[PDB]
Amino acid sequence: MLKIIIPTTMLLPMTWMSKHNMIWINATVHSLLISLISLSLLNQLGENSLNFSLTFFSDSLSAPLLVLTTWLLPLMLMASQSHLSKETTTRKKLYITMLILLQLFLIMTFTATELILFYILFEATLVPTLIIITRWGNQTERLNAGLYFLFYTLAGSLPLLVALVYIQNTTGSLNFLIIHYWSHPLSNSWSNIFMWLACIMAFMVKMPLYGLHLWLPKAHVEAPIAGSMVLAAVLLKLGGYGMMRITTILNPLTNYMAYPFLMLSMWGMIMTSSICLRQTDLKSLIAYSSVSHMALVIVAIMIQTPWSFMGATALMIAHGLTSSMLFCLANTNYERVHSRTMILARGLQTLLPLMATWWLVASLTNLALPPSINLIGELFIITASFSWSNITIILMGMNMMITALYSLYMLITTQRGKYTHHINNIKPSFTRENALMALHILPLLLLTLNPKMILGPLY
Amino acid sequence: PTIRLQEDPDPEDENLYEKNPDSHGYDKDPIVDLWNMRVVFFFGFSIVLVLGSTFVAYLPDYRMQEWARREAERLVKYREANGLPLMESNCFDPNKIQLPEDED
Amino acid sequence: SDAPPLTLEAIKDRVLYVLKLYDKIDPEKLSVNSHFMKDLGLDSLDQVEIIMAMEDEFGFEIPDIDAEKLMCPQEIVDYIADKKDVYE
Amino acid sequence: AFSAPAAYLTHQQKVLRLYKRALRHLESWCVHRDKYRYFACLMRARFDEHKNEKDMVKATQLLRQAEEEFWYGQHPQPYIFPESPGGTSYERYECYKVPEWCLDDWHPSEKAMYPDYFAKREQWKRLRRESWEREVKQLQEETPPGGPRTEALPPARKEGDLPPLWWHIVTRPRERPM
Amino acid sequence: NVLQIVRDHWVHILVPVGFVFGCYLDRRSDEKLTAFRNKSLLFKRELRPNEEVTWK
Amino acid sequence: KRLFIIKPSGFYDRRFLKLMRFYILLTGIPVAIGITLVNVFIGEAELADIPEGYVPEHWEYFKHPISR
Ligand SMILES: CCCCCCCCCCCCCCCCCC(=O)OC[C@H](COP(=O)([O-])OCC(O)COP(=O)([O-])OC[C@@H](COC(=O)CCCCCCCCCCCCCCCCC)OC(=O)CCCCCCCCCCCCCCCCC)OC(=O)CCCCCCCCCCCCCCCCC
Ligand SMILES: CCCCCCCCCCCCCCCCC[C@@H](O)O[C@H](CO[C@H](O)CCCCCCCCCCCCCCC)COP(=O)(O)OCC[N+](C)(C)C
Ligand SMILES: CCCCCCCCCCCCCCCCC[C@@H](O)O[C@H](CO[C@H](O)CCCCCCCCCCCCCCC)COP(=O)(O)OCC[N+](C)(C)C
Ligand SMILES: CCCCCCCCCCCC(=O)SCCNC(=O)CCNC(=O)[C@H](O)C(C)(C)COP(=O)(O)O
Repeated sequence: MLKIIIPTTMLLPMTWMSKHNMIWINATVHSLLISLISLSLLNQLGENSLNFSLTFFSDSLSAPLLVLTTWLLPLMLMASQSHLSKETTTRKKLYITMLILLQLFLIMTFTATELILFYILFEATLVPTLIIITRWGNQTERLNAGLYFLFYTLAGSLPLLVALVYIQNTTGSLNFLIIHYWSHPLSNSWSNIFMWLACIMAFMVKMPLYGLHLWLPKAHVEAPIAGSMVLAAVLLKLGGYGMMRITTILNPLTNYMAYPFLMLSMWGMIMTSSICLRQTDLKSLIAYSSVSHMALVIVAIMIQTPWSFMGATALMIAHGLTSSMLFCLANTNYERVHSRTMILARGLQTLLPLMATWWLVASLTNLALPPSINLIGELFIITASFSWSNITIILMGMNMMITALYSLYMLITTQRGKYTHHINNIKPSFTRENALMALHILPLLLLTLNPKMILGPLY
Repeated sequence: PTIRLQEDPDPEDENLYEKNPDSHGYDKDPIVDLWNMRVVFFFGFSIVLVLGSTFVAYLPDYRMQEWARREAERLVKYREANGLPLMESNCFDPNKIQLPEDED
Repeated sequence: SDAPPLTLEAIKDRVLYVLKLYDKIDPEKLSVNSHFMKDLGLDSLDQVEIIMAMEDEFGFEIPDIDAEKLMCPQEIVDYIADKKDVYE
Repeated sequence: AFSAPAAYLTHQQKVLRLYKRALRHLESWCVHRDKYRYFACLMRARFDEHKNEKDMVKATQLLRQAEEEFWYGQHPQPYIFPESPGGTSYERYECYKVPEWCLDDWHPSEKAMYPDYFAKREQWKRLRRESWEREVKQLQEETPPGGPRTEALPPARKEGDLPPLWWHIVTRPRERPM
Repeated sequence: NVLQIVRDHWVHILVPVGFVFGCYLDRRSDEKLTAFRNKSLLFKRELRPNEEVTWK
Repeated sequence: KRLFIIKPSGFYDRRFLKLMRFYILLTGIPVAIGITLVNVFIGEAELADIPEGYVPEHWEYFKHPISR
């Protein structure tokens, strides 16, 4: 699959050899071309994966994620060139280099056949993200956010490494195919319980799980717009992909080791949906929305059924697109008024009608309106949970109401009412921002047209 | 000095519409701006979006859905014609399965 | 279409019409600039009743803080004109 | 809405407000015109019975009983004028009110239409720009040294002055903008 | 005149050339995993009178 | 009588919508015409049995010409 990896490593020197005023054009054009190339991975089989070599393979679960990453890179490039206009040429090239390196690490992570290689790449993704957050963030909290982003990850991932090597000294292989075929049940002992915890906690903290999520609001609020985009749409799905991969060796311990995490996921989904109802920061509201959706995904992965896995895959794809769109929509208003408070700029539908339409579509998709893929994933997960236990329909149902409320709340706070009188610097929407919104929203409904592409291997 | 340090003042933000009434929001230079818009629109909507959707819509059936339907039709026809049950509770022949000798 | 574009002359005519149907004022003695307490000898209750009659006639409410200040028919006409964006 | 409020309401002001509220709610109770006129005359007599009380304490005590009686006997669903803060059309047209500064961002193709309107707009903007320094100086002169004590603003007194802080009052969007 | 054009827009061939190089390297990787070519029980087949290998 | 109606700048939203429509149609009208022409003049393959001694190519196992 080097036909995708090599063009990114070629994006690197092309950016570093570009003329000072042509970096954005070249980067965007060739990133779009790389996305078009990566579109060919959607042609999957029904029985096994695409085993390209001893190192890399593609599956029906990782191909949509790869397509989403390669599609997200150009969107980040367009969203970044506004607030980086005054930067020097060298620092702009460094920023683009960080973005390209992040894409390369994510591409190699989603296709690694080996669990230690997966760990190495899934840990290497931290350095570009941390550098971006702590160098190009705007306020003084960013430094603290970086620390919160770093150690929260590492404290979860360092035990996993130990567990991984332990497994390789017992079974002799960490290759995913051999691991799947030579799978054996896990007994009920304290050592197996702690091995389960070591294998699970890293991906549960990257989701993030409720109670372990405190890093996410900081990281997604103090980051630049591209950083928030990549953190919310792709980097949160590393936990889901890793859990879906690693759960093949944890049965039947999961059958009873999932209870605390299931309880945390459901109650914290309710809790974060409620938190969204009282939020003075517009970016924090989107961050907590991400927390709630990822709690739903955690439940789906933890109950371990084919319908749950299908719904979880669809929900990850839909959430990535939707949250990236919401972050960009909030960043437009921030760039206009230089403040993140939701009740500062009001009645924006009067001043920006097409932006109000984009806001309406994003909010309608966030609350899982049929037949959007958000709804497909949510409904599949809810049906699987109902099969798991009939009482869950209470909590899930509760969430379905609360989400809608806060979603429309945001819209009604930002677009309706009367405009603030003293704010007179609201210029007409640029073609770049409208194109960004359209390129976010059109793929969502296009995938709604053909939903089996994002339903995962269990389809 | 009653001050703490020597620093530049915070400058006011620049409006791209002042020097370019039709500015597209891409760059301060009108030509580079216009061509950034053109390449974004051509390679995002014309090339990737429409052609990619056409390519995905016409992907060959490697999931073997139609083949599975035809196989099921064959098997249903045969088992209904000869009176055998449509499905068996055992997916493996018991003759190749060796149960343990003693259950007590 | 909708209601015609109310003018200053129409507003003045309507206000004087309403005032000339009040039993406590003499129609001959009443003028556009006649004061309610000074020239006409009314008290505050009569002024409140006059404001309520104007509210009924034009179909919109005048706040008490603003209604306390209108003392002559010209002031009432001016307040109505500024409220309804009438310039001719 | 146009007048600057005071630090407090006087006794006479409170009595007048209670009189108006009682009349309106009684009218809401008495739908027909003749019945309303009858009971409004009765209410007027009831009000002017105690008009000549020299004891302020007893006057405010009578007002207290009046407010209690009004709150007990108020109409639960009083008539509200459609554009009043409780009416069915209170803020119906606020979505059509667009601030004037938005016109500063129109494309030159849009400004190619309506040339004379934009010429008049330029004249108004120039007048505001010339006027601003004087408006600030007048407010500086007329302000007591311990800051303003009310929200009232002075008029223009000089030969060709303009009343200070006039731009956003004069250029209100409209009552029926679109 | 093409000297300035080339020295300005020669960075536009790095990514396509990387794409072709990646395709070639994928083929080179494929040629090293032929230990079971035409040897699986499901696809074992007799060769045609002319062809040499079932797949490349 | 006619008055001036104050609106925000509608030039830029209209321009963006026109540009998006233009590019989408620019690449999609040829695609639709080509799909229609292929469908009309080169129909779908007809299901048939494999003759004895014949080993079909892989793309021969699909029915639509574009998929093939
Ligand atoms: C401006 C946009 C703004 C932004 C918005 C966002 C837009 C985002 C776009 C992004 C890109 C999208 C790309 C997606 C690619 C999808 C293409 C695709 O897969 O094609 C599939 C499909 C083609 O199927 P196929 O698998 O390729 O053909 C297989 C067969 O072999 C073929 O069968 P055949 O052998 O019979 O041949 C049929 C052939 C020829 O058949 C005929 O000619 C016969 C037709 C019947 C007429 C017979 C009587 C009429 C004449 C009588 C009188 C003259 C004759 C006698 C003369 C004397 C006069 C009396 O016609 C065709 O092949 C179908 C037309 C091809 C259309 C392909 C669409 C490509 C879209 C890609 C571009 C996207 C951008 C849009 C640009 C497109 C242009 C605006 O295209 C369709 O859409 C078919 C729909 C038509 C069915 C009827 C509708 C039924 C409605 C029932 C539901 C009712 C509920 C309410 C819902 C209402 C909603 C309508
Ligand atoms: C802030 C959010 C962070 C994320 C939270 C992660 C949640 C981790 C919780 C771990 C889940 C279960 C752990 C152990 C499994 C069973 C727990 C125990 O209560 O069950 C009984 C265990 O019995 C007793 O409880 C003994 C354990 C008591 C000592 C454990 C300390 C618990 C204190 C709680 C502190 C909070 C921990 C989290 C710190 C952050 C079962 O009886 P037993 O059959 O004998 O044990 C089964 C194992 N066998 C088969 C090998 C024998
Ligand atoms: C501005 C105003 C707009 C309003 C006016 C618009 C005018 C009309 C245009 C709207 C079209 C209405 C839609 C009606 C449906 C017709 C299209 C449908 O029939 O095509 C589907 C095909 O849809 C495509 O499969 C879905 C497109 C794929 C989406 C990929 C997006 C592009 C990639 C970009 C990056 C992705 C990022 C996200 C990561 C996953 C059919 O699916 P299928 O049942 O099979 O076809 C069977 C026959 N085949 C197989 C021979 C073809
Ligand atoms: C519908 C159900 C609710 C019914 C509520 C109504 C029932 C209550 C009616 C009885 C309440 C009273 O009279 S309470 C009587 C209060 N007593 C006084 O006010 C004595 C001092 N006089 C003055 O203040 C002024 O003369 C003034 C009277 C304001 C005139 O103002 P003007 O001359 O300068 O216009």
